[PDB]
Amino acid sequence: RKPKTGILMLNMGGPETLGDVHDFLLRLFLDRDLMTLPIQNKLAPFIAKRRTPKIQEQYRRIGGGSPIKIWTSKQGEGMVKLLDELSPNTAPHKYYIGFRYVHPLTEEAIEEMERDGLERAIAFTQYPQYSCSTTGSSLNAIYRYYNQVGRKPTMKWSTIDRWPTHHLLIQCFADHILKELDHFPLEKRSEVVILFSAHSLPMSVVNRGDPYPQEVSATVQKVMERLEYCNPYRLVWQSKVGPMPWLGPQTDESIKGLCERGRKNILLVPIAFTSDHIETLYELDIEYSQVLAKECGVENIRRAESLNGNPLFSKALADLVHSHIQSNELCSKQLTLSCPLCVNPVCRETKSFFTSQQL
Amino acid sequence: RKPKTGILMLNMGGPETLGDVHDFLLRLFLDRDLMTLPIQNKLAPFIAKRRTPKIQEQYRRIGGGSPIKIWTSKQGEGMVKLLDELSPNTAPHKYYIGFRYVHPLTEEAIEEMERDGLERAIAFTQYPQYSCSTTGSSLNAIYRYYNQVGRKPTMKWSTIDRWPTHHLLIQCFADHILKELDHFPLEKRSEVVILFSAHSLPMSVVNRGDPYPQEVSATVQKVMERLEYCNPYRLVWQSKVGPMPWLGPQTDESIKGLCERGRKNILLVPIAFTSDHIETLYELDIEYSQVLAKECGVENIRRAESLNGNPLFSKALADLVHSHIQSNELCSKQLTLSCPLCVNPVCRETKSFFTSQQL
Ligand code: HEM
Ligand code: HEM
Ligand SMILES: C[C@H](CCC(=O)O)[C@H]1CC[C@H]2[C@@H]3[C@H](O)C[C@@H]4C[C@H](O)CC[C@]4(C)[C@H]3C[C@H](O)[C@]12C
Ligand SMILES: C[C@H](CCC(=O)O)[C@H]1CC[C@H]2[C@@H]3[C@H](O)C[C@@H]4C[C@H](O)CC[C@]4(C)[C@H]3C[C@H](O)[C@]12C
Ligand SMILES: C[C@H](CCC(=O)O)[C@H]1CC[C@H]2[C@@H]3[C@H](O)C[C@@H]4C[C@H](O)CC[C@]4(C)[C@H]3C[C@H](O)[C@]12C
Ligand SMILES: C[C@H](CCC(=O)O)[C@H]1CC[C@H]2[C@@H]3[C@H](O)C[C@@H]4C[C@H](O)CC[C@]4(C)[C@H]3C[C@H](O)[C@]12C
Ligand code: FES
Ligand code: FES
Repeated sequence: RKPKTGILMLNMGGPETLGDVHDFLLRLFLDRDLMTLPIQNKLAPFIAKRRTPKIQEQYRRIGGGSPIKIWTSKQGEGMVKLLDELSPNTAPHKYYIGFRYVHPLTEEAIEEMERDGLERAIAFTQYPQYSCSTTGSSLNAIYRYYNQVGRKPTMKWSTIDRWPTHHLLIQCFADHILKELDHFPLEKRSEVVILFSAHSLPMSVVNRGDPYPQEVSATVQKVMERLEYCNPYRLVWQSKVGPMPWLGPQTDESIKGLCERGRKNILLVPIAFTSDHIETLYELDIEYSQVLAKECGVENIRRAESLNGNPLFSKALADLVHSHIQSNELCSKQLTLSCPLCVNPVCRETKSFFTSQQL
Repeated sequence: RKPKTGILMLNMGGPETLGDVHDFLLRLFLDRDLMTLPIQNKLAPFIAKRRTPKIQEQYRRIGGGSPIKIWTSKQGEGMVKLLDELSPNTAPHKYYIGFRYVHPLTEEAIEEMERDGLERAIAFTQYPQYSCSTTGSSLNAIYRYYNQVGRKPTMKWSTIDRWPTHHLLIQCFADHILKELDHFPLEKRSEVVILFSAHSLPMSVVNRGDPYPQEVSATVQKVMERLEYCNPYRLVWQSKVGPMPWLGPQTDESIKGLCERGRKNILLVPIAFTSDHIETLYELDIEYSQVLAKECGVENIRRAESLNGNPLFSKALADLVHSHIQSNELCSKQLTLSCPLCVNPVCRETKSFFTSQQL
């Protein structure tokens, strides 16, 4: 059969090889849903060119690019196999990858879904916790697509716009933490600090009402509850860019501080981005990790595995899509409230786009 | 019988009448566990003297003082009566009030407990979510008292140092939200924004690793889960004092922004302090509330009733202490980990005090 139900898997994407870095950065610095700059169209190319070498080097340090496309396909394949059996009524299901900044682009994916003549189309964010900078931008792209092409959808749209506490998602994290705890010496396991490390946001964005920090905090609590509070934890924030204030404590400064304070065993947990991504200073820079161990005698810094290809993760994705279908919901209740200090007029347009959809 | 088990209920306290404001402020500005000032012993009295009139005026706007002692007593009474039934092996139970900044002071309470010759003493924070500034300060006072008087406890100590997701607590919040929602016109009820408002922290304290924002966020998610996400929400942060950066969005600014963006019905929820306390600008200031209703036509701003009161709240407190007793725990796993950037040497001492206790 032709596909009946399209599942658009939304994420920012990542450069597949170091050659893909420039254009990735270009599209990112051009995203007005992410950031607004003066003379943006002139400034984005310059910033992209300027930061390309730094970012290529970071991707090189993690194997030569981002594996997001391959992992997202794997998960999409596994999700679709389960849905076809879970929801025969909406079968056949087809997943589509819609990346914000690399091919296949959100717009290229919408264009294919439309030509496929689907009956139903689900904007399924791959960020469990909603930020306007992440899911918001991806959702805004869907609206901006139809508005640029000056026409209306031929498919029935809905969105799964957040899922920070999904039970199978929580189960996956708790499982990966336990597996990584096993790699610490038995005599030290109970002493390990679990540092949940999510990507930071600028304080300007936190202060305008972005939902992300509170949702990330919920995921953390649910994971520790599942783990029966077996170890001590903190939620800290990684990878802040530039000189402006961002939400802290910063992951790097917290690893250093913890080691200076006698905590020699640290387990980093990627709580807010489900694929392998760029690592932190103490994980990557050997000059820095050398100094740390000399001064404070750090014993073990380890990072839990990314949800990547874990099949209980595909079960999570299918469970979410299946529940969404059964519920007949068009979006979360949370999507219907914009940030108290939102200054982007596209946000409410995108909201109405979803809440107003046929069905 | 003579009392067997003491439950020291810890909170900052509040001035019972307007004449109690100066000494309340004095002890607050003197608290090195709360804030660090140069020449603190000299500066605190001056600050306390200078801010007394403004804080008196704020307490006048809410009826002439804080009801915290009366509410804490009532809950203490209810708690104990349930505990005598719940845990006959530790009966009779006796509650003690230990306020940080007003009588009865933490130290006065410790002294009475020792005189009563209790077998067991439980340091039971009345802040559900842990901050170094609140629970941390109250706990450091317990260690600082024995270190001051140069001797050791004659009672077996433990602590219930946080409880941000206790099921009965969550049930109380959800009940009080529903009750308050009933006061909005039924045609408008589903549109009302639930604005959870917790007291803010300075960014310097957030950035050093304070556990509070993540724990408050957890309370919020558990409440919204129980409410089945019936209304849209944001967690915002109130009462920020002075010029320095504090964690936002700020409650006042978010109320203004929401109304300017078409949200005319708002329900404020005191999610992190369980007694009546000083209210916000749009609740207290007639000039401001008028400007707002005129410029963007705000229709209803209501505040959910404070918990300290409700018998399911007493039932929550007793359930906590009973579970604590059954568990044999000396403190949470979380207390065993200090802030990654803690610069207060007393924090580790206090931690050791509890984890090292006999039994
Ligand atoms: C307003 C908020 C944000 C801004 C301004 C921002 C900024 C940036 C910038 C400039 C880059 C390119 C690398 C560089 O030039 O240094 C980047 C990459 C990235 N960002 Fe963000 N970001 C934001 C929010 C987020 C959130 C909320 C997440 C995760 C859920 C996230 C995840 C990523 C990832 C995965 C990369 C790719 C490189 C890596 O693996 O770290 N970002 N971001
Ligand atoms: C380092 C963090 C904190 C600082 C520096 C701070 C500062 C202050 C100061 C100076 C006052 C006296 C009133 C004034 O002079 O304006 C005050 C009162 C108060 N604070 Fe905090 N505070 C902090 C954290 C917290 C937290 C986490 C909570 C709640 C859990 C809280 C709840 C209160 C309450 C209830 C009052 C009494 C007056 C009122 O009802 O607002 N504070 N605080
Ligand atoms: C002033 C502005 C702040 C953004 C805003 O208006 O809100 C900032 C944001 C990004 C900045 C630019 C980027 O950091 C890239 C350049 C970096 C150089 O150090 C200065 C010029 C440079 C071209 C910057 C000029 C200026 O400080 C910019 C344009
Ligand atoms: C980190 C990068 C620096 C570019 C460079 O100097 O090479 C700059 C370029 C554009 C900047 C952003 C834009 O100035 C818009 C935002 C302005 C806010 O004051 C801080 C976050 C904010 C989202 C900025 C964060 C950061 O400083 C960015 C992302
Ligand atoms: C010197 C020190 C700066 C270093 C620090 O951040 O601790 C700061 C922290 C608290 C400050 C004081 C407090 O802010 C209270 C006072 C407020 C007055 O309006 C200015 C001076 C005032 C008397 C301040 C002087 C000085 O800047 C102090 C003493
Ligand atoms: C409350 C009062 C603000 C007076 C005012 O309304 O301007 C002042 C006096 C002591 C101050 C505190 C002290 O300066 C110590 C802390 C220093 C940090 O850099 C900011 C928060 C910090 C905790 C301060 C916040 C705020 O400026 C305080 C709390
Ligand atoms: S920026 Fe959050 S809704 Fe627009
Ligand atoms: S300041 Fe948090 S542990 Fe000392």
